[PDB]
Amino acid sequence: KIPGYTYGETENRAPFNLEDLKLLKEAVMFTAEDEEYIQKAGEVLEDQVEEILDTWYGFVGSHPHLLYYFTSPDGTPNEKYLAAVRKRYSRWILDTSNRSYDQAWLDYQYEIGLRHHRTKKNQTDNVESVPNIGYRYLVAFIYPITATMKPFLARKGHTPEEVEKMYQAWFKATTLQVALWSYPYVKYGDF
Amino acid sequence: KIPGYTYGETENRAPFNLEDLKLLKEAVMFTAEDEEYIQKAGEVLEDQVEEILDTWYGFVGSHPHLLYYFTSPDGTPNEKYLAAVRKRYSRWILDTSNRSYDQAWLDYQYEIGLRHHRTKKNQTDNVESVPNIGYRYLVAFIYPITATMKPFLARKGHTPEEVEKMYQAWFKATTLQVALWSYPYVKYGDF
Ligand code: HEM
Ligand code: HEM
Ligand SMILES: [C-]#N
Ligand SMILES: [C-]#N
Repeated sequence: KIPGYTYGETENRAPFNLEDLKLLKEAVMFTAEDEEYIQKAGEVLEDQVEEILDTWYGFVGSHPHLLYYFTSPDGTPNEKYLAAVRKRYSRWILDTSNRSYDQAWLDYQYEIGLRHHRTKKNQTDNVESVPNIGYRYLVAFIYPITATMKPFLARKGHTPEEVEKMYQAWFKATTLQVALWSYPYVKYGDF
Repeated sequence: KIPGYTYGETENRAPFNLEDLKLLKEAVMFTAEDEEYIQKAGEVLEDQVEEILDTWYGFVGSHPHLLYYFTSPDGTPNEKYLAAVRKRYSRWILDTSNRSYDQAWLDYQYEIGLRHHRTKKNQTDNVESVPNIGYRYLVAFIYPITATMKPFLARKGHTPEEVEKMYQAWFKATTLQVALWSYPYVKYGDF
């Protein structure tokens, strides 16, 4: 249903395993409590995805140096690229909320990292665009991901403490993912 | 003074400049509005630093794979190392809140990244310890840094809205810094 989306059918095994993941979850203070609240976050976000996507890509589109990563050689946004990625980002919202964080999840996290990185960027959609997303901005984007989700998490009449727990779970899960996605960017042996 | 603390006295110019910083601030949604609240955060945190340090190093100390980065080759924690770093971390709380984010600030950011990385780790305190802090944990630590600061930000009686603004400012500034500290870890040209 979703072009380019290959969760559970990636070509590579991730260079990290469930033991690595356990230790990283501990570093981001992610526990069974957050598994519960990330699932609840999904329930709240699921029917708000179109507005989330508009808010997220609105932010990206608001800064030329960010929109840059979706541009054709002529400096204009590649609309085919944007539209195809948007469908996979929509799915990532659900995957973050609903998937077991097992080896298949890890294998896809590695894949997503490879796709932001020069290793695989522009291959999934067969587009001509910029070769690499500078790592500085991947880390940076942990923040706007959280700031984007925050208002939507409060829109279904949950208690502010329930919202805070969903927001913190999202923050933890996003940090965890970007940590994993960093692998292809990091000098070998330094990850 | 503070042994090893060389803010404004670094040997190298950072590989990033104020134009890089402007673009990265935009990526973390940091504006003039956050400058106000990061300064306020400093006013709130300053006389609570001992408790903050105890909480932070309490978290690190409670996980063998994190405390690991302060250990001597025989696996035992190096208490001299811990104590010396603690003094510099205490200063970093104030610098984040009080310094102009100019080229001197950027130069020290580069230096802090080099000190977590194998490039300079263990040199400042002339200790023998683990050669490198795996980058996965630098990213991960954005979360617990923010989680550690949050309760302290509310202890001076500011409104929930002001506390939230201080917290969000701290989150942005932490993410911004970790993005810069990634430089020595990232494959050359991919940052
Ligand atoms: C917290 C940080 C980020 C998150 C959570 C995120 C999320 C995602 C997701 C879910 C996908 C689709 C993955 C798939 O193929 O299944 C994707 C791809 C993509 N993202 Fe991001 N992203 C982040 C950082 C960034 C940044 C900084 C940029 C720069 C504008 C960016 C631009 C893109 C582009 C251009 C693609 C397509 C890559 C390709 O050619 O395959 N992303 N992102
Ligand atoms: C958001 C992430 C982090 C922040 C804000 C932070 C903060 C700091 C600060 C302010 C310093 C002193 C810098 C100076 O010399 O002036 C430092 C050094 C140090 N930190 Fe971190 N840190 C982070 C990640 C980590 C992680 C994941 C570890 C692993 C336990 C760690 C362990 C250490 C060690 C061992 C040093 C001494 C390095 C050296 O030999 O010079 N830090 N950190
Ligand atoms: C990424 N969007
Ligand atoms: C780092 N402490």
